[PDB]
Amino acid sequence: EIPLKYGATNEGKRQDPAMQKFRDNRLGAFIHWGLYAIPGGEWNGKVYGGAAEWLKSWAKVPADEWLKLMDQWNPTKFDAKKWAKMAKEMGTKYVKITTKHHEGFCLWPSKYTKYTVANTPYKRDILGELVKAYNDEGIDVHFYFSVMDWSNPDYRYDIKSKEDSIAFSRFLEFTDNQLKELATRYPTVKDFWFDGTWDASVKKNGWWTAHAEQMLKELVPGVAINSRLRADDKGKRHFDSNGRLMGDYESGYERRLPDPVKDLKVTQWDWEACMTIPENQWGYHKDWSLSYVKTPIEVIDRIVHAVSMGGNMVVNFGPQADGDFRPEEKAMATAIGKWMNRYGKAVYACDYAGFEKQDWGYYTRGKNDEVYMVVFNQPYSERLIVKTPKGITVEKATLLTTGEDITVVETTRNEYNVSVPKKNPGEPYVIQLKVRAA
Ligand SMILES: COc1ccc([C@H]2[C@H](O)[C@H](O)[C@H](C)N2C)cc1
Repeated sequence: EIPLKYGATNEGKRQDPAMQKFRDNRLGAFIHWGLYAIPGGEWNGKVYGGAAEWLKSWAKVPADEWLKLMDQWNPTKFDAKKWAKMAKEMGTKYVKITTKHHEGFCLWPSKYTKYTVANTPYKRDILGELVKAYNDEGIDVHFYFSVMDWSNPDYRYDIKSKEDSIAFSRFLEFTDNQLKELATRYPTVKDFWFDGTWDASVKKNGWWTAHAEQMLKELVPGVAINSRLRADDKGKRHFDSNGRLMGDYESGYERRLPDPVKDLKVTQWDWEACMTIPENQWGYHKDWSLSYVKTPIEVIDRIVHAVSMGGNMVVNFGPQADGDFRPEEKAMATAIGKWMNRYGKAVYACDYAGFEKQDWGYYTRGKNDEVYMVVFNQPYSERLIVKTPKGITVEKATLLTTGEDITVVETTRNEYNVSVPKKNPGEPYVIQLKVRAA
């Protein structure tokens, strides 16, 4: 036991209604929208293959020159009602929005910097319009926020001097001011998801990370705060020096997921994964031929995978400079939405089922002990193997869409074959099991 002032304080999962809502939501969208949408991965005739939102770094653009992109910020097709409708039709229950990425441009009219939507031709408070539009559709809003800020020259990557320590304190005060502004201007915010907290400077200032968490919780009753924010007294991130989770949920799975057989430890805490559609583009990149682009089924598979292991999934979108979405993202959202409309009872408010993993897909568990079999890989044998835990029996199987009864045959002591449906559903599909415990 290492004594710590800025280590974990939550033991186990929060169970207040606000955390239950965060969890039950299950499926979210991410919006990465910032000045990077304008060049879209390309600078002075060179298309950089790295993540578009990091182009300032790939092309070594000075801050002042990068931020001049504000003079081109005029997303005339932006319509916050349409964005919220796209999200609603996709079946997302929440949206995480980049309020400020590393570049330092604010999507709200901050009074603490001039690098904001207010000082662009478009002028309008994008963040505020989205908050209202999403909330009107019954969709929760979470705020992404980059502590690392390339526009503020008081930022430091490490503290090598008295002068660095003083500048960095001032940077942290600046940061607090913007955070307070976000929390008070948009009081329906449900979560703050921090990024840009990996540098030695932040790791040396764990206390500030604890403070930011407490400060926002005081301002916003029930707000969630991601693990990525947090560093303890020693500079240990996400989990403290005693191995305890800091913040309200674990937030490292990014472009990867826990192993359904080997990583069952994740079921012990809330957690949230985020993913990109291409391999590694968050902001709008104009050229998606450069890497593998996931299909809707691949995305759905990840969504179900996360829920099957007690986690949320958040699918990223990188809106165009003009304020519309690219055709690939419209198609994706529509395809996810159609699936979720049919099969979402197995996703929303579901969780880990406690069954041994089978090859046909995933199990999820509903609030009233429903066990859903979500089938992604159809056996030529036409039999879906179900091995139940000790004391559990399967009493019925039903095809979710139609209510048709599905034959269940006991094959051994703890195992059944659940038949595939008489007609191949032609897409990943759900069989709902009624189970009984001794
Ligand atoms: C490996 O270092 C990284 C990778 C991704 C990021 C950023 C991406 O730009 C995106 O916002 C992702 C969610 N974030 C962690 C930051 C540092």
